[PDB]
Amino acid sequence: HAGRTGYDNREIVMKYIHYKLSQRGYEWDAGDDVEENRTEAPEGTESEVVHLTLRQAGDDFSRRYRRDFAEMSSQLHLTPFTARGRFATVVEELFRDGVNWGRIVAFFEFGGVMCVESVNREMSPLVDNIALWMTEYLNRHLHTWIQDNGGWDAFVELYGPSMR
Ligand SMILES: O=C(NS(=O)(=O)c1ccc(NCCSc2ccccc2)c([N+](=O)[O-])c1)c1ccc(-c2ccc3sc(CCc4ccccc4)nc3c2)cc1
Repeated sequence: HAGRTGYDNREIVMKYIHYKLSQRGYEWDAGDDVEENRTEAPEGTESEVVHLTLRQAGDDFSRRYRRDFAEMSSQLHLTPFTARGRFATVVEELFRDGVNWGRIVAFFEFGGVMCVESVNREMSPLVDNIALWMTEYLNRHLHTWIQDNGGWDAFVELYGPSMR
């Protein structure tokens, strides 16, 4: 009794972040389990529509705010110990009062911003860790907000591309 797409907070973040790194050409060792996993074929026209919307959603945002999160990035600093604690401290501010499709878009960007921050130095593997925490906060907050507010289909339906 919950759609038939199987959207996974982990997968969505893994794809979005995976694309961000692709732009640079970094073969992010995401699917460490590279043993040919079919299960039910890669075909996912269902979650495919939102994959583009959500993927493009962040891009359009980053282009609008090119002097907000970029600066705060310097505050994050560079370290594996504080990195994990800094993430939660940042997202916490993303939604002080309440959550909304409008604010969540910034959520994805954050991960990508902090993710690349590690790659810039020499902590590519860390990119995987970030995604782990991202899904936690997204599933522990957003998920509940989206699930109660229609769901994923809402975002894509509300913010749908031209025609299709
Ligand atoms: O305007 C906003 N939302 S909206 O009006 O409801 C909207 C407007 C357009 C679209 N879509 C249009 C097509 S693409 C697009 C998507 C989103 C926004 C703009 C365009 C969408 N949406 O798709 O959900 C939502 C909006 C504006 C500003 C912020 C915002 C501002 C300062 C900060 S600081 C921070 C720390 C986390 C943090 C750290 C690092 C980086 C980011 C955030 N996060 C912030 C987030 C957050 C949301």
